[PDB]
Amino acid sequence: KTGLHFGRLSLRSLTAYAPNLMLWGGASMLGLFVFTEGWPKFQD
Amino acid sequence: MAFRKSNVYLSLVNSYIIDSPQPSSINYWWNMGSLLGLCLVIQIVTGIFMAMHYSSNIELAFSSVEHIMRDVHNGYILRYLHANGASFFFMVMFMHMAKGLYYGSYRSPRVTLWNVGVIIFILTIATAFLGYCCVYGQMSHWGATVITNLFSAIPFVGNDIVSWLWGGFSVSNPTIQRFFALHYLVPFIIAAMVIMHLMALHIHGSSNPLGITGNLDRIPMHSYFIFKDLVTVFLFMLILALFVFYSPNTLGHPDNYIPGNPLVTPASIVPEWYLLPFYAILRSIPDKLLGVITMFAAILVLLVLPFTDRSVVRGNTFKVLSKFFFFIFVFNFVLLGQIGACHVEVPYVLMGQIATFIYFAYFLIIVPVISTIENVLFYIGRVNK
Amino acid sequence: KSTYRTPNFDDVLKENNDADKGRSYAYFMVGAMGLLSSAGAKSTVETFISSMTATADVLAMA
Amino acid sequence: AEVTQLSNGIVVATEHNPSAHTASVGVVFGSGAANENPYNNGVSNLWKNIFLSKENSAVAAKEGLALSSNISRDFQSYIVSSLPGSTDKSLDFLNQSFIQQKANLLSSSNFEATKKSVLKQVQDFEENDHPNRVLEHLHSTAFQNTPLSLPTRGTLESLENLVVADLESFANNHFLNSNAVVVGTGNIKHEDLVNSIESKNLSLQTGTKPVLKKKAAFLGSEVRLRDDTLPKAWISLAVEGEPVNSPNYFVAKLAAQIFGSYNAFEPASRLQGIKLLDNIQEYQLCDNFNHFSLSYKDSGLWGFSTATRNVTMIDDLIHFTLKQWNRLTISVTDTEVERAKSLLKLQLGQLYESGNPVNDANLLGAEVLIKGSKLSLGEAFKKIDAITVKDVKAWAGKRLWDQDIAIAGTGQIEGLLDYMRIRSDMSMMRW
Amino acid sequence: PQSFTSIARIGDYILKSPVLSKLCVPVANQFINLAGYKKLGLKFDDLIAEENPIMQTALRRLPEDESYARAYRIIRAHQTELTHHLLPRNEWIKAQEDVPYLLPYILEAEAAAKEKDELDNIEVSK
Amino acid sequence: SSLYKTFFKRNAVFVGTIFAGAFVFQTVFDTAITSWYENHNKGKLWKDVKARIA
Ligand SMILES: CCCCCCCCCCCCCCCCCC(=O)OC[C@H](COP(=O)(O)OCCN)OC(=O)CCCCCCCCCCCCC
Ligand code: HEM
Ligand code: HEM
Ligand SMILES: COc1c(O)c(C)c(C/C=C(\C)CC/C=C(\C)CC/C=C(/C)CC/C=C(\C)CC/C=C(\C)CCC=C(C)C)c(O)c1OC
Ligand SMILES: CCCCCCCCCCCCCCC(=O)O[C@H](COC(=O)CCCCCCCCCCCC)COP(=O)(O)O
Repeated sequence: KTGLHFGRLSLRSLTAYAPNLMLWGGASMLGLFVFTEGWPKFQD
Repeated sequence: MAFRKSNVYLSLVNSYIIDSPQPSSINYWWNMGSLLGLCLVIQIVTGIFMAMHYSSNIELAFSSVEHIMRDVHNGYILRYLHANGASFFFMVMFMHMAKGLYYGSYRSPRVTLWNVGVIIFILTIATAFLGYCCVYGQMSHWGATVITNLFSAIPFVGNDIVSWLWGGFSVSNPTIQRFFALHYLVPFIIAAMVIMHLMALHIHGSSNPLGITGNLDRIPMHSYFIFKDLVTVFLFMLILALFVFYSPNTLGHPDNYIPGNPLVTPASIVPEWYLLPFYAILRSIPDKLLGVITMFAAILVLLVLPFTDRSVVRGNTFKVLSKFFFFIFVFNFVLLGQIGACHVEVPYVLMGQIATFIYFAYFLIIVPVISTIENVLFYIGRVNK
Repeated sequence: KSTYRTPNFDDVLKENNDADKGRSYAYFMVGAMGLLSSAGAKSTVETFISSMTATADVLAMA
Repeated sequence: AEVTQLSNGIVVATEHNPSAHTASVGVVFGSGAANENPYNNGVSNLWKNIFLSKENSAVAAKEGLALSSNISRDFQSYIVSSLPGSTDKSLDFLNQSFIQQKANLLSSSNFEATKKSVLKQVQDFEENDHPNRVLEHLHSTAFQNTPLSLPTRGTLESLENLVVADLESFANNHFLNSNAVVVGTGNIKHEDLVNSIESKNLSLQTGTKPVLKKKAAFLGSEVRLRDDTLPKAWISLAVEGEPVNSPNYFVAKLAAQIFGSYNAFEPASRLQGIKLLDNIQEYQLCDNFNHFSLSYKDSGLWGFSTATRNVTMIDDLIHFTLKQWNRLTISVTDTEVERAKSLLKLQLGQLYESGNPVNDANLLGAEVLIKGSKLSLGEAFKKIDAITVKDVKAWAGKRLWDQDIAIAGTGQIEGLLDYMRIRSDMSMMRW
Repeated sequence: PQSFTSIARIGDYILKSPVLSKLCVPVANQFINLAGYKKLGLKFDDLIAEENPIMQTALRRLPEDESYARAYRIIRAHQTELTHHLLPRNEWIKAQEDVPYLLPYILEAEAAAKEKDELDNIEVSK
Repeated sequence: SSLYKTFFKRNAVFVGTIFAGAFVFQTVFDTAITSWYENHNKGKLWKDVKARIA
C-alpha cells in the first residue's frame, strides 16, 4: 500500500522530524530570551 | 566579439536592454514596466533636489515646504512633479499588477518574479506614506496618528511598539524627523529590489498576451522595444505635465494645506487616494486587532494566487468566464477606493463589508472555481464520446 | 619514491585521536565563539533599537 | 550445504557439494598483504606468480589440474582444481609445490623470468586500471603508516629489490602449520580429504608466525593523484567501517546496500529504488558508483567509489551522495531497509552459493582462519531478517554522522572541492 | 496545475451521462468559439502552457510532422496578434481540425509520473 | 565522552545550548563587571557621596 505523501513531504519523513522540530522550537524560544531580555517583556 | 558583449559592465547593459529577446507579440501593456523605471527616477531626482531645501523639524516642516513653493527657482515645478508623480507611480503600478494578474504572469515558472512584486509593492506603499507625513499638513499629522495607533492592538507588546515608533508619546518632533530619514532611505531599497526583480525576469523572459511559448519568434530589444517604449514615455510625460502645470492640486486633499495641529481634528481623515482601498478594508472589520491583520492580509493574498489558479492555459485571453470575473474584481477595487472616502455611514458599512468579501473571494473562491469549470469546458467541447 | 608511501606527518599528528574528544575540544571553541557573538549581537541590536526610543528631553516633559 | 571442520595442527575445512563436477583442493594461509613491511612489499604477489609460473603449471596440466591463487589483504590462497575422481592427485601435486619442496620453483631461471613478469603487471596496473588504483590508494591513505596500508600488488619501487632470500624468509615466517587451512570445496567428501592427508604426512612447518606490533587505525586524510590527461575523474571516499567478527557486520553491508550501485548506461539500473538517483540523473553527475563495505581483520572501510565525465559538477556528486548518507542517521524509511534486506539476501546467495568452487574455497578459507568456523548462509539470513530501522540509525550515528573520511582521487579532480567542505557534509547542520 | 487525468476523469463523466451531455456540451461549444483561438489559427493544444516537465516531456514524444505544424501555427499567431488583426475566414481552424492531438501524449506522461510517486512511497506489509 | 551525543550531536540542541548559555552570560558578566567597576572606584560614586551628606 501507499502512504500519504502530498508531493515531497510524506508522513514517514515527518514523523522522523517532529522529535527534532520540537527541539528547534525550544532552541528558537531561547533565541528570543537572549534578544528581548533587556527590555521588559515577561513570557510565561 | 563585439565590445558590447566583451566588457564586464556593458554585457549587463547588452543582456538587458539591447540584445534581450522579447516575444514579438507583446502589446502596449508591456510598457508599464518601463514606465515604472522612469517614474522611479522622477521621484528620486525630484527628491534630492527638493530635500536640499527641506528642514524636518516639526516647527519647520510645513513652513519649509512653502519655502520650496515660493522662494526656490522652479520650486513649484519640483514639489508638483513629485507630489503628483508619486500619485502616477501608483496608477502605473496598479496597471502593472493587473496586467500580470490578467495575462497569467504570476504562474510558474515566474513565481519568483511575482513574489518580488509584492515585496516592491509593500515598500512602495510604505515609502509614499512616510513622505506624506513629511509635509506635516493636517491630513498628514492625523494620518500618522491613525496609522501608527493600529499597532497598539498587538497583545501586551502594543504600547511599547507604538511609543518606540512615535519616538515619544504622540506624533511629535521625533516622529516627523525620523519619518524623513526613513523615507529618504526606502527608495534606495526599492531601487535594489528592482535589480532583484529584473534578475528574476531575465531567467525565463517575458510572457506574451496569448499565453503560449514565445521561444519561437523573438525580436531584440534595441530599436524595436526601445522605440515602442518611447511612445509611452512621451505619453506618460504628457499626462503628467497636464497634472503638474494645469491642475496640480486635483489629486491631493485640500486639508493638507492647513498646518498640522494636534489639538483640532479634521472633519474626516482620509489617506491619499491610492491607499484608500486598503483603508476601506481596514475600516470594514468591527475590531481593531483583526483590522490590522486583514489590511495586511489584503497585500499578502496576492501570494496565494500562483497556487489557486487551476488552469492549464496561461492567462485570461482565451477565456470567457475568467475574463468577465476579472473586470468585476477591478471595478470592485475601484469601489473600495470610494467607500474609503465616504464616512462611516449607512449603507457604506454594508457595502464595505460586502465589497471586501469580493476582494478576498476572488483569489480564494472565484479563481479556483471558475478555472476548473474553464478546463472541463475546454475538454468536453472538443472530445467526442 | 612511490605514491603509496605517505610522507612524515608525525610532527603534527595527535598522540590519541578518540573522535568523541577531538570533536569536543573543537565544538567547545566554536560554541564559545558562538556564545559571545550572541551576547555581542544582542547589544549591537539593542544599541540601535533603543536609540529610536523616547529620548531624554522628551521623557522630562512626561 | 553444511561445512565441516577438523584440526590436528593443520585445520581442514570441507563443503561437500555432490551436484558439481569439479573439486577444488587448496591450502589457505592467513598472512596476506597486511603482514609485510614496506621493504618486502610484493613478496606475496610474487609468491603467487611463481606458483602460477609456466614451468609449474605445465606439470600440473599433465594430470588435468588447473591452478589458481589469490592474494588479498589478510589471507593468501593456493587452490588446485581437478575432476572429482582425481582429488588425491591434486594433493600429491600440492605436496610437491610448497610442502615437500620449494627449491624447484625458486631456481634462478624461473625467478628472474617471473619477477620480470610481475614487474610488468604492476606497471600495467599503475597506469591502466584506474577505478582500482584509487581503491588501493584509498587504503594507502586511510590506514597510513600501518600494515593495512600496503597494496596487495606490491609497489614497483619496492618490488625490484627482492632477491630469492626475501622469497624464502617470508615463507619460513608465514607459511606455517599454525597459519593454514586446507580447504576442499566442490564434489569432495570431508572423510576423503582428511584420510588422504593422514595417509600422507603433509606437515608444513612448526608454528608461531610473527606478531605485527602495530594495530590498524583509521586516520582521516586525502590524496589527490591529479592528472588532467584522462577522460574521467575517479573518486573513492570512505569512513571507518566495521571489521569482521563484529555485531555490526551485516548492518554495515545492509547500509551499503541501501544506496546500492548504479550504471548510467544501463536502462534498468536507472529505475532502482534509490532516492539518490532523483538528484543524480537530472544533469548526469556520474556514470557509475558502487557502495562497498570492506571488512578486514583489524578494521574496515565503508563508502563509495565513483567515476564521472562531468568534471565541473563533481562537487554536486559528492554533496548529493553525502546528504543521502546523513539520512541513515535521521530519517531512513522502513521500505528503504526492506528492499536492502532482500537485495543483500540475494547478493550474498550469489556469492557464497554460486557455481565456481575456486571462489567457494577462498571464502571458506578466509572465514575459518579469522573466526574459527564458517557461518552458514541459512543462519546468516536470520541476521539480515532482524535488522530494524533503529539498528541502522544507531549504527549510522556511530560511524557516519560527523566522522572523519578518507578520500582518494585521480583524473580531472580539480573540480573536486577541498577537504573541509567535504568533511563538513557529514553533519547536516539542519537537524 | 489541473492534471489532465483529473480533467478527463470529470470530462468523461459528463459525456458518458445522457442527461449532462444534452445539457452542457452545447454550452461547451458556444464557449469554444467565444474564446476565439480558432480565429487566431490555433488548435487548443497549442494553448497549453509548456513549462511544467510533464508537458515538456509530451512535446518530445510528438512526431516530427505534427511538431512542425504546431511550431507554425504558433508563429502565425504571434504574427497575427502583432498586427492586432485576425486571420481571414478561410484560415480559421474549423471544428473538425480541432482535435486533441497532444492529449494522449500527456495522459501517458502523467500516469508515468503518478506511478513514479505511488512507488516512491510504497509501504511493504511484512 | 558521551558529552558529544547529548550536546554536540544534534545541531538543534547544540545551538539551543549557545542561546541558553548566552542568557546566563548576559546577566552574570554584566553584574560581575558593574560590581568590579564601582568597587574599584569606591569613594567617588554618588552612592558614596550621598552617604557623606549626613
Ligand atoms: C493590491 C491589488 C492590486 C489589484 C489592482 C486592481 C486593478 C487596478 C486598476 C487598474 C485597471 C487596469 C485595467 C487593465 C486590465 C488588464 C489589461 C487588459 O486586460 O487589457 C486587455 C483586454 C482584452 O485584450 P486581450 O489581450 O485579452 O485580447 C486579445 C485578443 N486577440 O482589453 C480590454 O478588455 C479593455 C481594457 C479596458 C480597461 C478599463 C480600465 C478601467 C479602469 C477603472 C476606471 C474606473 C472609472 C469608473
Ligand atoms: C518610490 C519613490 C518615492 C515616492 C513614491 C515618494 C512619495 C512621496 C509622497 C507621496 C510625498 C508627499 C507629497 C505631498 O503630499 O506633497 C513625498 C514627499 C517628499 N519626498 Fe518622496 N517619494 C519617493 C522618493 C523620494 C526620495 C528618493 C526622496 C529624497 C531624496 C524623497 C523626498 C521627499 C521629500 C523631501 C518630500 C517633501 C515633502 C513635499 O514637499 O512633498 N522622496 N514623497
Ligand atoms: C518600482 C516598481 C517596479 C518596477 C521598476 C518593475 C519593473 C519591471 C519591468 C521593467 C518589467 C519588464 C517589463 C514588463 O514585463 O512589463 C517587469 C515585469 C514584471 N513585473 Fe515589475 N516592476 C515593478 C513593480 C512590480 C509590482 C508591484 C509587481 C506585482 C505585484 C510586478 C510584477 C511584475 C511581473 C509579474 C512582471 C512580468 C510580466 C511579464 O513579463 O509577463 N512588478 N517589472
Ligand atoms: C527587461 O528589459 C528591461 C530592462 O532590462 C530594463 C533595465 C528596463 C528599465 C528599468 C529600469 C532602468 C529600472 C531600474 C531603476 C533603477 C536602477 C533606479 C536607479 C535610479 C537612479 C536615479 C539612481 C540614483 C542616482 C542618482 C539620484 C544620481 C543623481 C545625482 C544627483 C541627483 C545629485 C546631483 C548633484 C550634483 C552636484 C550634480 C526595462 O524597462 C526593461 O523592459 C523593457
Ligand atoms: C532609465 C529609466 C527607464 C527610462 C525608460 C526609457 C526607455 C526608452 C529609452 C529611449 C532612449 C532612445 C535612444 C535610442 C537610440 O539612441 O537609438 C539610436 C538612434 O535613435 C535615435 O536617433 C532616436 C533619436 C533620439 C531620441 C531621444 C529620446 C530621449 C528621450 C528620453 C526619455 C527617456 C529618459 C540608434 O538607433 P538605430 O540602431 O535604429 O540606428
